[PDB]
Amino acid sequence: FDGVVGPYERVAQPFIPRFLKREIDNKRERHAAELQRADKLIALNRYIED
Amino acid sequence: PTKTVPVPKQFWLEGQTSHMITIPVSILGKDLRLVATV
Amino acid sequence: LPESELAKYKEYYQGLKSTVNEIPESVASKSPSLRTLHKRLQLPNELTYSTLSRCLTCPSAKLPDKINNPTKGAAFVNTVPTNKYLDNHGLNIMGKNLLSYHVTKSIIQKYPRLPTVVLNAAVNAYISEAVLAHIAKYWGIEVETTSVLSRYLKMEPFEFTLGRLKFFNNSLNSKDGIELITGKNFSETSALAMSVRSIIAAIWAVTEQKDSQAVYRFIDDHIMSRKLDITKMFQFEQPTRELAMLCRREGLEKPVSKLVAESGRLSKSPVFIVHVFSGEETLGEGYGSSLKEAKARAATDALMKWYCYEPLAQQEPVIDPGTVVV
Amino acid sequence: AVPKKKVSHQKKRQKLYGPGKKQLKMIHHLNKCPSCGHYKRANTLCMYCVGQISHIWKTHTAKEEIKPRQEEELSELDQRVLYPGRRDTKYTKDLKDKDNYLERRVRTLKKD
Amino acid sequence: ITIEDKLLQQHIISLQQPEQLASQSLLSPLKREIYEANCKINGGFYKKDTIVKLPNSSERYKLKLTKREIEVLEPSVYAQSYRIKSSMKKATLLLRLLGGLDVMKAISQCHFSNKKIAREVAELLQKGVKDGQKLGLKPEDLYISQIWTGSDGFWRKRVEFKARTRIGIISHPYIHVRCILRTKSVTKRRLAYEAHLKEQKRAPWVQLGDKPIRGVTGGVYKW
RNA sequence: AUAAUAAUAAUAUGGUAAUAGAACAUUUAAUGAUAAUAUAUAUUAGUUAUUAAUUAAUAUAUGUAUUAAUUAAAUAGAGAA
RNA sequence: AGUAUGAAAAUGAUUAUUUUAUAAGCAAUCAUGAAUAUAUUAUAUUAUAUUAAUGAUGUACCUUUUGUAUAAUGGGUCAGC
RNA sequence: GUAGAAUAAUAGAUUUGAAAUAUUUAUUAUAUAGAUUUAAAGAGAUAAUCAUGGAGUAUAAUAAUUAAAUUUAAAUUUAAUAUAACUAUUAAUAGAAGGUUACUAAUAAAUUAAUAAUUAAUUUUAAAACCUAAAGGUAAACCUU
Ligand SMILES: [Mg+2]
Ligand SMILES: [Mg+2]
Ligand SMILES: [Mg+2]
Ligand SMILES: [Mg+2]
Ligand SMILES: [Mg+2]
Ligand SMILES: [Mg+2]
Ligand SMILES: [Mg+2]
Ligand SMILES: [Mg+2]
Ligand SMILES: [Mg+2]
Ligand SMILES: [Mg+2]
Ligand SMILES: [Mg+2]
Ligand SMILES: [Zn+2]
Repeated sequence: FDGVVGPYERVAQPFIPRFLKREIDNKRERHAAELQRADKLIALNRYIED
Repeated sequence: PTKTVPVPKQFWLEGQTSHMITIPVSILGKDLRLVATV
Repeated sequence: LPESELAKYKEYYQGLKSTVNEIPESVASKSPSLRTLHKRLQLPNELTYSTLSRCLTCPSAKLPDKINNPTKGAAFVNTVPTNKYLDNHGLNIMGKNLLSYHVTKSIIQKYPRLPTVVLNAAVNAYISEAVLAHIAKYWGIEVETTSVLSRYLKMEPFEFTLGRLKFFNNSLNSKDGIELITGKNFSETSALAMSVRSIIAAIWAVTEQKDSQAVYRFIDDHIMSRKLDITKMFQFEQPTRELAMLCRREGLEKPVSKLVAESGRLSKSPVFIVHVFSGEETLGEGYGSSLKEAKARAATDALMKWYCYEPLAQQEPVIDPGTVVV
Repeated sequence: AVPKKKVSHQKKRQKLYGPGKKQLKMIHHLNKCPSCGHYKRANTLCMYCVGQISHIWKTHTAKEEIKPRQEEELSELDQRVLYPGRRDTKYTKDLKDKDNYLERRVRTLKKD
Repeated sequence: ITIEDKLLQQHIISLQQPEQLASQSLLSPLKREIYEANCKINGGFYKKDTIVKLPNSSERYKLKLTKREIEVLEPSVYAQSYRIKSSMKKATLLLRLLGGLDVMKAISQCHFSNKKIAREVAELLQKGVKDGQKLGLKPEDLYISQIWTGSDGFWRKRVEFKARTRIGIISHPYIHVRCILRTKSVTKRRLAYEAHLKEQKRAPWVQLGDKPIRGVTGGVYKW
């Protein structure tokens, strides 16, 4: 089918170890979560500083 | 449910510019109900 | 809505704040951590537990605008605004002063004629911030690394909070390797140091009249007991000249380096032993792989001898004519 | 006749990659082609230029495709009637897809 | 009707991954920015302890990365061959030659190497170069940081009948070549710097060096 | 008049064939709280006189143990055919 | 010869740390420099981990035997049984 | 954001002591004597990366219905059930097509009960090539009557 369907080469990747990508991404996610939580906490504090 | 899938020129409709087209997927009757706003 | 949880939490927070403002004695007594600390360091009983609590409380008046950027690195959700009249800020200064005096004095006693720079270095080693922090850690002064909300949820009393160290610590400060650089006020080490200083200050306050030297004794037991090899502190430019100058200043014949023993000349690794004589009195032995090196070493040795002289307690306080200048 | 023991990983490695003889050298000997500044092996004609020349020769010295005299004016319908196109066998098909099993000469990089 | 379509390409990208670089993909925005700043400060590469300031605001940071993370971040391109019909050993015979070579040099070498696997290797290298070009990096900066052979999947064992009743089992191996190309601008420079640092650290050879008196004392002076 | 732990004094503690006594791992059945801040498995570093288990960090599951423990049983432990 | 999943090992290539081109033997153990890595109490004159400087000690394992480094038996390695 | 104080670094100005253990303090050449040392083509160990391989682990129509449990009225889990496993026991009931290749080898009702279509039970009814020891042969799916 002129390659319009089926396997599409690979994209121009950089090298990232498989078991390191898992780690780093997870860490990032955790950090994000923490940030959200931190924000919430700050908001709460603001509310009860009167 | 309408999935967007890349289709050959063989199965092209008169208009499709890109190979990319949206087409309907089938649904089980168990997952859809009758209307009549009901 | 049978339960107004926000209200209860608010109340709890208020209570905590009140306690902090007061540092009630009863509450302090109830705290286990504080008690343990008191026992550990064998503090005088005149020192109350309220005082101890105060010592662990660093000045945190108003929450910064750096909080509002948790997206930008920092978030301060652990601390609760302190009372301005009941912080460790005053005590801390006093403690610092004490450390500066006493340690320095001790050093002087140990080693008259200690070049001023070297003395300063020694003092720093004895009571630098880092060292103080380490000491605090050893003692067991832990930091309040738990949000107020979290504490409330846990349902822990205020006693525990009192027991912990309290300052504006950045919750989420080294996460994902990002560290928000801030002033001295928000560092843990600094806080620890302050706490240590505050304890000393407190001790001084309690034992200013009944036993004045008690504080000093305590310091000696804790701060001055620590090993520091003063020999490792020196570094000379061209010592020979300095030595000569010293000799000139004193009533000594001009110093001359002379070969005492020599082996393995014409080799990868020779050994030359040179003494620096002043007439007959040998002023510094010096070994070396080269002659020059040996000479240098001798000079250095002589300088060390001159400086690190440690007189006895039975002697009459010796006062040096400062440092040699050339 | 026969190995007394399984040859250890070390030993085999050192037999194989150890000596110089067994290693591939780097082809230092290569230089610019005078006609188009591409890389070519030293003391050797550039494979592109020569190929091009050959092609041109072929184009010029092309033999006349001897087309039959009859089939040129042979009606399309008539042709169809005569010579109907059969289905080729698997083998024939395979043979026909030359691209699958046949290699075209690669072009070098430009020397600098 | 002409097409190869942008939408299609986008879809393909979505299916696999974005073309973006590792430094961009792995790190969280702020962190990424910080990293970039650090790199700018220290000429291309990350440095162990450098208090950096963002261009926009007046806040300052100190970035702390583990070795592995650092290694990953420095811009790379990863290229993979298809199922080459050759044996690992044969491949590695060539691949040992292309160790730390500049990609172009390696390609040139491949071109003139009279080994069948060489063609495919060259092709792979070309592909890698193309990818690099697409994603940020310039051909003349790319070197082969490391390149290796794996066995590919399902080798088919055949019986090979010998004289008398004897039976060999022939196996037809298929492999794949993978390479990682990094950049002489950043990664190589960084490693050079590291080397220099190490050298600086190195204690000098002293003739009468204080070599420790090895052994136990015994609770008794021998001097 | 027992058990558990700790002392003091003493005597004893190599071991093939073999006899005797006591434990642990694994899996199944009976009873059985609990919980994604939990669990299971894995890697690394610790801890307990340590074929075992536990702690911390990390990775992958999984809305979660035939889980702790006591019994009952075994296709119950492998460098040796 | 179900489907998912799969950092189980043996096995291959590659990179890093380290040791190695005057050295001779179950490849370990004990001693013992040096180099590197990690560590939010390395306060250090720190602690662990990795590593064939160097020294000493050290005839694989099973089976069967009066007795085995034996040049007596058995095993290419790993996984499952 | 501005101003003032404490300390640190850098630069300048003004003083400063000194023939400074310069026949080596800092550092550069060459010579003559000695003395040593520094490899990595490849390798070992450890780790990691990319493989190979498929042990281990999970799961067994994942629907529908039933009951319970948990959250907001729907979902999730638990246990049971299928036309869709075998094995052992116990209890009940009963004593039954394969192949081959083609001119492919099909169905039609009625009555009774349940509620015109209906499902069930009880029934009658059409088709159904060739071969599978004994119309009679043969080399099964062919031939001969
Ligand atoms: Mg596979
Ligand atoms: Mg033959
Ligand atoms: Mg073979
Ligand atoms: Mg015994
Ligand atoms: Mg068994
Ligand atoms: Mg086994
Ligand atoms: Mg065993
Ligand atoms: Mg023997
Ligand atoms: Mg054998
Ligand atoms: Mg080396
Ligand atoms: Mg016949
Ligand atoms: Zn040319």
